[PDB]
Amino acid sequence: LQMTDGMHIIVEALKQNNIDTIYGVVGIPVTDMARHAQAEGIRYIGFRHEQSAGYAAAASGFLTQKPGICLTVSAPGFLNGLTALANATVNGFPMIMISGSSDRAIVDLQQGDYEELDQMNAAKPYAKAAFRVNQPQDLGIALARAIRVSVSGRPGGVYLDLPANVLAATMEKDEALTTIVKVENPSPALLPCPKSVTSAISLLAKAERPLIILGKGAAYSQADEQLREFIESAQIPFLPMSMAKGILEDTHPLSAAAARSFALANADVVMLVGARLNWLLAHGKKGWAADTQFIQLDIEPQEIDSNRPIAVPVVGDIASSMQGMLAELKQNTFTTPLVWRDILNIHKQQNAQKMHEKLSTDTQPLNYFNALSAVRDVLRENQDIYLVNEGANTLDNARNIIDMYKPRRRLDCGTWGVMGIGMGYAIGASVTSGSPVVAIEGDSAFGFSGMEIETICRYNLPVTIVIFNNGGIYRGDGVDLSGAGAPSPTDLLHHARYDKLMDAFRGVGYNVTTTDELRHALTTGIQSRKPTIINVVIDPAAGTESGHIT
Amino acid sequence: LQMTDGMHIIVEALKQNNIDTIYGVVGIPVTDMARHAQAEGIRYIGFRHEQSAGYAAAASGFLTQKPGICLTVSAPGFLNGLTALANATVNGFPMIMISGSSDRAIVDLQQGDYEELDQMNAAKPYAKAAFRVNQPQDLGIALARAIRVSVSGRPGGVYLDLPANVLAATMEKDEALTTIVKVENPSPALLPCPKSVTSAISLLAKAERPLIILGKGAAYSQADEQLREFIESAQIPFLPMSMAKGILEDTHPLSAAAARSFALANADVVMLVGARLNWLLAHGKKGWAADTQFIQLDIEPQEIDSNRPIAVPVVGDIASSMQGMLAELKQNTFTTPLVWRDILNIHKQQNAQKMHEKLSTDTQPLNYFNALSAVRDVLRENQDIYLVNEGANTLDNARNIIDMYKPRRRLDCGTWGVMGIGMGYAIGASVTSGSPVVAIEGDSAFGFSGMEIETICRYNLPVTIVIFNNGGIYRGDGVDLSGAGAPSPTDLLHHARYDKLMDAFRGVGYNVTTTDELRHALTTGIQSRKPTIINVVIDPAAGTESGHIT
Amino acid sequence: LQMTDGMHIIVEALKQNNIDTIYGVVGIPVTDMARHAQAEGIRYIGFRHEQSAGYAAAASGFLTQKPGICLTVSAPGFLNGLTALANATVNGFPMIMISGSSDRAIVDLQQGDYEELDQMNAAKPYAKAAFRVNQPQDLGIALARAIRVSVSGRPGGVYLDLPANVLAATMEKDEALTTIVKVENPSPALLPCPKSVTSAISLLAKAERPLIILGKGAAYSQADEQLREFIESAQIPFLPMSMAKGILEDTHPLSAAAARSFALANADVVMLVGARLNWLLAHGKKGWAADTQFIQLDIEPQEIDSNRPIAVPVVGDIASSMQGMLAELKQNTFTTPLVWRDILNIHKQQNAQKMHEKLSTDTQPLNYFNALSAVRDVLRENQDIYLVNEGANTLDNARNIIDMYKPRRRLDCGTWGVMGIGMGYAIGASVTSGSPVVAIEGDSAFGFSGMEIETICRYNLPVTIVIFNNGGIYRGDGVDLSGAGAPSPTDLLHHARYDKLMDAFRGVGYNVTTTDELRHALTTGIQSRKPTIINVVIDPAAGTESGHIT
Ligand SMILES: Nc1ncnc2c1ncn2[C@@H]1O[C@H](COP(=O)(O)OP(=O)(O)O)[C@@H](O)[C@H]1O
Ligand SMILES: Nc1ncnc2c1ncn2[C@@H]1O[C@H](COP(=O)(O)OP(=O)(O)O)[C@@H](O)[C@H]1O
Ligand SMILES: Nc1ncnc2c1ncn2[C@@H]1O[C@H](COP(=O)(O)OP(=O)(O)O)[C@@H](O)[C@H]1O
Ligand SMILES: Cc1ncc(C[n+]2csc(CCOP(=O)(O)OP(=O)(O)O)c2C)c(N)n1
Ligand SMILES: Cc1ncc(C[n+]2csc(CCOP(=O)(O)OP(=O)(O)O)c2C)c(N)n1
Ligand SMILES: Cc1ncc(C[n+]2csc(CCOP(=O)(O)OP(=O)(O)O)c2C)c(N)n1
Ligand SMILES: [Mg+2]
Ligand SMILES: [Mg+2]
Ligand SMILES: [Mg+2]
Repeated sequence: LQMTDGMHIIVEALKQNNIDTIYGVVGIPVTDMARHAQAEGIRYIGFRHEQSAGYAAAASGFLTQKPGICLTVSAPGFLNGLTALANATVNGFPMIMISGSSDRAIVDLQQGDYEELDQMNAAKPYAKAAFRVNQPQDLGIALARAIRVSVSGRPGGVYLDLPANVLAATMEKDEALTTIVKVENPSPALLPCPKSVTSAISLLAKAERPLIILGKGAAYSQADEQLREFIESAQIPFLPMSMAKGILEDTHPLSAAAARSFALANADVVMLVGARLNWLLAHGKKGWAADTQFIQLDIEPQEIDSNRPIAVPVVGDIASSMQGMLAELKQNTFTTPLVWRDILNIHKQQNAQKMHEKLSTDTQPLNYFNALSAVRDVLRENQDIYLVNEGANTLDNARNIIDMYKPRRRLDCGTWGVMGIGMGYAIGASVTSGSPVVAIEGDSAFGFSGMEIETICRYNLPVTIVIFNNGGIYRGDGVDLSGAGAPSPTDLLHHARYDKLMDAFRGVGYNVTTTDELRHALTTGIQSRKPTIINVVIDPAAGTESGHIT
Repeated sequence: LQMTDGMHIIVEALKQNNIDTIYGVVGIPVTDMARHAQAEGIRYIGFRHEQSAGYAAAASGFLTQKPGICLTVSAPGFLNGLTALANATVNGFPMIMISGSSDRAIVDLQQGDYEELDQMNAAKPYAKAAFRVNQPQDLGIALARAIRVSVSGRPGGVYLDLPANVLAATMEKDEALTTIVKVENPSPALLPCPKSVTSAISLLAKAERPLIILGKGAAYSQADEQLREFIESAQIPFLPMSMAKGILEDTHPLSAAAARSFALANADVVMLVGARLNWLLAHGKKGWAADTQFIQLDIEPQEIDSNRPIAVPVVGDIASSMQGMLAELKQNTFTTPLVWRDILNIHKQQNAQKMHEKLSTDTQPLNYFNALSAVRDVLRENQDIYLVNEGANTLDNARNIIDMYKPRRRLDCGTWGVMGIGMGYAIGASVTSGSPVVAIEGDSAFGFSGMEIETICRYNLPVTIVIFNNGGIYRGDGVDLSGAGAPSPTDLLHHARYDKLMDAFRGVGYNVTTTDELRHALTTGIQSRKPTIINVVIDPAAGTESGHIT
Repeated sequence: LQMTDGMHIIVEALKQNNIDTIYGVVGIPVTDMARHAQAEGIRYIGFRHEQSAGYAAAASGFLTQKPGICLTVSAPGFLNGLTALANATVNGFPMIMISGSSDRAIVDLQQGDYEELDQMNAAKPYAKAAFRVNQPQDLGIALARAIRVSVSGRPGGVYLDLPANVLAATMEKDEALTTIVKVENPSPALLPCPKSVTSAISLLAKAERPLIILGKGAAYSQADEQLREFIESAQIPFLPMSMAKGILEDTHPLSAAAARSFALANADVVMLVGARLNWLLAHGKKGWAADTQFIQLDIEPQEIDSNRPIAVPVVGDIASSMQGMLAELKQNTFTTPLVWRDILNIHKQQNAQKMHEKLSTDTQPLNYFNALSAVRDVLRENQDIYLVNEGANTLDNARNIIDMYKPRRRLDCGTWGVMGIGMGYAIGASVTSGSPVVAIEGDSAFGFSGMEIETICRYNLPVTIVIFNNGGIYRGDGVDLSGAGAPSPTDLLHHARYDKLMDAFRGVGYNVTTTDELRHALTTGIQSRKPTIINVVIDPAAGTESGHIT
């Protein structure tokens, strides 16, 4: 009569649900679980800090619509992972953080257990759901719930708490197998009200100056061909949000990106496709026409009327909504006013010329424009890469200058503006895709996850880390206002050589000061498939400090 | 008519309350505050991640009884800092995390503000109190509350939330000055019931086998001379918990450390001095006599009877309680039974011999014992250092082998067993004391805060980081059980050279493989006062993996 | 071999800790527990709603310094009791609410258990501590914790969660008895810093116009004789807060009550004794001298400097602090300036004149002043009674007009101004004391707990309920501003006859429209010891509506 235990049950449940990879940091009580998951054919990726493990899991979820799995220990590891779970929920990336926890009886009495925390309740504010499994026979259904919650509705983070006792708990093997649940279609199609689709098309056809905004929800939906067909059929100018860049190529003739300010100031009907009217769009206030009318395709009815009143909500999943939108358009065709497309193109050209001037003017030291022009030179020739990006000036300029050619290839600071997502997102992207990654990193930003370069080396991952070294936060020319000569609050070490970090882990380093050197280093980085750091010397005075001037 | 603003008011309040140092990471909306604090003479220490900034603040609080100040931005930075605030509260270290927050109106409506989070409510589970200041005239009293809460009762973390609007808000300068509060004596003496003191002494005098346990609460109290006088007067064997090592020197004749298991198994009366009967003491169950009677000196009445029933609670602050305990002993002297001290010494000697054998037997590669014997050789000659320590085997063995000679010189993983406190604790210790720090780090442990080596270099801090490189978590000889040849979940990169990391920041690196090399490198590290990493090659099979074997 | 179960263990634990009474409402899973507690000689008082059970428990706690026990079922009953637990914690009244809960496994997975709620975490925001007991061997220590937490520091509510499984769980009886914990002295003396006592006396001695404010913390402490001795020795004018009335008699020559506004506006040094500078004292702002200097005796260091900076904090328990204050006064005697006392008396005289004027003037219908004068006449001659009071006009006028002669006899809406405490407070006071109770109730206030008149009848409790029936909330002469003739939002039924409710339960009812009728009815009610309602017809226009006038 064969027995098994909780730890074996949960691994089998993960296996049956097509989990291929776990991202984590081990320790009591989950080391055996990780070892056994790896024994059973799941790829285990161990990190230097759980935050990056959680970011990697979230990245994998965004890219695939299958929740990323993050594994942590109890309280101290759990809390580190929770910061990443929170970010997944805020951005809408599906993942499950699985954490060991301690003795329920001791923790419930606050007696000072090993790594004591009510982790389930701790996670609740930051997750779509937090579940805790006390009986090994409930592990299968618990994971089924976790999967469904993570990927349904607006996707997000779920916390799954496994007390040490449940991992050790035994039951008969044959019986245990009957309790494992393989979830089919955890996020089924949800189709919008046909009347709302009809109203959406009717309003677009009446519009003098329509604009589509594609958010990362649009990207996530993978409805790439349908979105392109709709945009091209009615010739509707579109604006891609950061992680929606590439659904249509950034150089597409209908992209209004190069005239973003004008487009938002003047559009009379704006169709939001999986994009929130949050701070990233100034809440539809500053910079917008006074009486913009909105159509909004979103799966989350709670998002409607959060900021500006929405004239035409289209509630349902974007793929399904676009099916209806396309069928309605076919029956009631329209063409966006030529004069609107023309005026957009006039503004786009003026701005493109101003940009070109900056990109093409060499300086010493390098600035953000000529440095990113060099990067763009290389990426234009290496279009099958993933791009991770974080920083302040490093982020905003790379977003503007680096064109995406394919969808779901750009991963950045996102909705909460998190510095520290770089290495995790690179590891998750690389593991998930098998493709090279280029991480364009601010020097401050890099410092939040920089130890994970050892993880990149340990797994021989094709990540090239390009650090825009301006010697600090926003700028590197700060002064201690007391006169004491200390580093200012935004200064980092003068002329640090981040490339040299790779020596410790047998990776590759390049120091670059010119566009020619940068082009050569980055080309070699990508083609070599070797873990590489490129230290780029950037004018300490080139950047701008974000925020209000008093 | 001169005006000022919230940001100026809070800095002046910090100044008036003798805050000398702020540990933080800047960005919107706190960059100006940090710049101005530095202008006004406060030392600003900027980190690569807020977690280490928070750990540094907590360390400074433990060492001084003045709350450490940690400064962060809104949501993403706040959450990183919160993990450290939680650790301060769990350990009982006084600190205040001051964080910027966003627009109260937008956040209260969940409209998707920049870095949106109800941070005040987020912090509540992890802090003694979380306050939020909406009016600049309330900044003075808010800081007064924060100071009092952080250092009174059981000390801990307090969260102080400063919305961007309060920092910008103006008022008349003369009026503003009248609203600033300088707190005198925020943690006043609290004396125990005299009858409890009488009962405590009476029970000790009746005891056949009394034992004092000194916890880090005892250390924190700074009642070093009183504790020594009491212990020496009645000749009571004592056991120092980890961060209480050194209150009396570890080689003191009455230290029962070398017979810890015997002492706990046999003592009939145990006097807990600022030490919880939590997991670190097996909750007074496994390894303890069946009917141990307890005396407990603690400031927190809620701690009494958490685990074992306490026969004699002595509730009050330890310095005050020891005043009464000493006065009562003087009036009613006793001597601990000689036969108890003798049997303790018999066990201590046997264990010391077993230890000596391990310490003195050279091996190749080095193991934990001979490597820490080399460290002990050096530290015996450099007794005016601070010791930071984290890891699993690296922690337990260094705790056992490295003697402390002075109080409040040892900082480690603490109550929650956190990996990642090393660099923050080193920075906080170094800045607070002006003394050299030796950080004895596991290689996994180091990876949780390793980027802060740049911070150490930026401020030219005398920190020597000694990394016990066994190539992974607990051990470095793991195998992928699938047969695929991947790194196992506990393996780190084979033969990483952490010393080489310092090259990037113009620090010093040593690689060591023998005790002679280790002695030389560590001696040079300390004496040079230069930021140094020592990479110690440790037998990958020397350590033990913690946890239960199934 | 004799077995027992968790239900028997917790009952024995309550019995050993001198719990004499449980206030509750039963149902699954606690009915058997109540039956058995009652079998074992604990008095069981069953209510019509858990909120009143919780208020009764809190009142018992305030009167005795022994935590009142409230027993409820799972989710629905728990949540009702929680509202009362919250109120106890806000007011600082010691109590333990013990609730059954459902199946931890099902609730942790949110699968829709019977009465599903994580009650332990639900309670945390409203309680000093929330504990949940999973193993029957831990019941004794859990109760010990709950007791100690509830009465130590600032007393408050504690939540104790008993899953149905722990109640049914068995263990050996002999072993179970060894796990029961009898708590001795759960709130021991905590003595103030001697320097703070010296400073307090020195400041009072220098004061031209000193004033003591006695709060309900002072009443709770039971230091009646010490407080009186101090006040009378130095001849310090005092102001009692509502539930501190009667520590010294309200007609005491040194009471500044009749000149409260004058006293607060003109005192130069104010000594708060167990009283917060919260809204009840206008936060030390409106109506206070501009630069009042405060002395504050409080057990809670976190309370110091919450509102106005406190010149002399005296942190410790009031009984201990007053021992010190008296000793220090005896060595350094003083009396307050006679001029200050004489001038206070001038102002009291003026206000008492105007008060007794209104009190003595008949009207038809009755108003608050002449009605409460009649009440005052009777209560003067029955100084053994407890006074419960709630309403708006009914509360404020009764507080001013009805003098208390003995301490801890007045129970009211308290710090959160709760309507709905009346019946519960009356039942708790009557059961605790064995004395008659008079509840002076607004008609709206009464409606919040009125069904508990059946409970009063069921237990034949000597409660006389005097309802000030003005036909509404504040006033009874509101008008529907639409012109439709509906009751206004503040109107209750015209000429309701609440005395008739007693007929349902075989109680006594009186309807009164004159002061002579009221005198007779109230005298008869108290003397008869029978449950009685007196419906007092009050002029609908007599009251004032509280709040800001636009
Ligand atoms: N498959 C889907 N169908 C419809 N809406 C989706 C889908 N996936 C995500 N969403 C919605 O997409 C939106 C993403 O918005 P946001 O994260 O603000 O994007 P951006 O930052 O690119 O503007 C969310 O409101 C979310 O509910
Ligand atoms: N000055 C003080 N006086 C009395 N008790 C204190 C003081 N400072 C801290 N404490 C108490 O000291 C205890 C520290 O215990 P703990 O952190 O468990 O130490 P350890 O890990 O060394 O056993 C806490 O229970 C805390 O309330
Ligand atoms: N035994 C005691 N010794 C000292 N302070 C106490 C004691 N019991 C309660 N307190 C304190 O008494 C205060 C009561 O204040 P509060 O409820 O505002 O009274 P009031 O409403 O009468 O002004 C609280 O601050 C509490 O901490
Ligand atoms: C976790 C976290 N901490 C702090 C911030 C505040 N912050 C915004 S940008 C930034 C870094 C900007 O400097 P860098 O990455 O070097 O980019 P640069 O502008 O210099 O190119 C920081 C720390 C944040 N967004 N997230
Ligand atoms: C934040 C956090 N994550 C994970 C753990 C689990 N954990 C316990 S010890 C340990 C590291 C042990 O390895 P190392 O520091 O290299 O010490 P060694 O035993 O190898 O000397 C970890 C990751 C923890 N305590 N804290
Ligand atoms: C639980 C609760 N709900 C509502 C209120 C608001 N409130 C203040 S006074 C009051 C009743 C006032 O009317 P009444 O009790 O009849 O006294 P009157 O002034 O008419 O004498 C109410 C409902 C409250 N304090 N508590
Ligand atoms: Mg930078
Ligand atoms: Mg190691
Ligand atoms: Mg009324």
